[PDB]
Amino acid sequence: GITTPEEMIEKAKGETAYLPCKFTLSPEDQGPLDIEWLISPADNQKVDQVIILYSGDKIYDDYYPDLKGRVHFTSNDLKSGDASINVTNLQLSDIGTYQCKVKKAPGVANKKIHLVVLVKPSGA
Amino acid sequence: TPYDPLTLWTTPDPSPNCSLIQELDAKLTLCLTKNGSIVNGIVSLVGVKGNLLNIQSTTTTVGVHLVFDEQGRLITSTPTALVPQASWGYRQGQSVSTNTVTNGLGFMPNVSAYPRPNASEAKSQMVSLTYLQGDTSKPITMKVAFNGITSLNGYSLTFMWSGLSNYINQPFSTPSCSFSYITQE
Repeated sequence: GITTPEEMIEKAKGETAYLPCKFTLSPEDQGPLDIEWLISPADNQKVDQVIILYSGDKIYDDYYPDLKGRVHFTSNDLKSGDASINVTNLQLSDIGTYQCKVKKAPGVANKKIHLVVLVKPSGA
Repeated sequence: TPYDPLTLWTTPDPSPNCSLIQELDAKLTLCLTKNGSIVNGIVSLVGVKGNLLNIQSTTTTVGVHLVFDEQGRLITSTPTALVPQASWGYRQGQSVSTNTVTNGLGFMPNVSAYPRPNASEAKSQMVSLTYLQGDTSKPITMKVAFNGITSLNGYSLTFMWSGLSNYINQPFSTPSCSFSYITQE
């Protein structure tokens, strides 16, 4: 499963947000590894929008237009147990709940991060 | 048993698992449950990338096929929609069991009832009216063909959502659609 609970990350416009998603695999989890990150924007009604994906040993991005080029996995070895990603140059539009799904049949886990972006620094 | 031998699904919340027009551009959620000689099925399809997010003006139909071998085991190659790494098998929790399906013919459409060369026959079809987006102002039809895109000793399920012609700049998305068929075994 994923090593961290549902959390809230508060950043400032322009900064970069690090969305942690580390996981441990069980001996039973013998199926192929899939890592999907979805987002439910606060500004609109869309829910569970695909942001980035790791399937069949390949990375697939370019799903959520407004987030183009600003999302990348942080680790250079996902299989090792780290699905974390970075959202660079945060904008107020990036606010919403980001979800990390890590699957290895029969294994499945997910984590929800509520990202908040503030015009200028301070959560004081 | 850790898994349910009466259910074959893609898991409730699959990741883009089809490359219909372009790589991993769609999510196909499919669940099949065996109730004696009848399989109760619920299918749902939604575009997540490319033209499937913006139905082209000329598009009139969007469809997918699932082709199985003589043991009822899915074949992950054209024209099967689900990609090779996609989850498909017995249900185990919110995921899929890694066991191989050994009672596959219990989920396959009966070939005596739906002969391989009979896909054009009304009987090899279950057609219903439904709605794009689930929006009752956007009616569409769903046709499920049994064993029409077969092999020999093989089986198949085909899903065609038609009447899309007059729906533009809309992502392709269906409601959970029900269907059923007589089983091979």
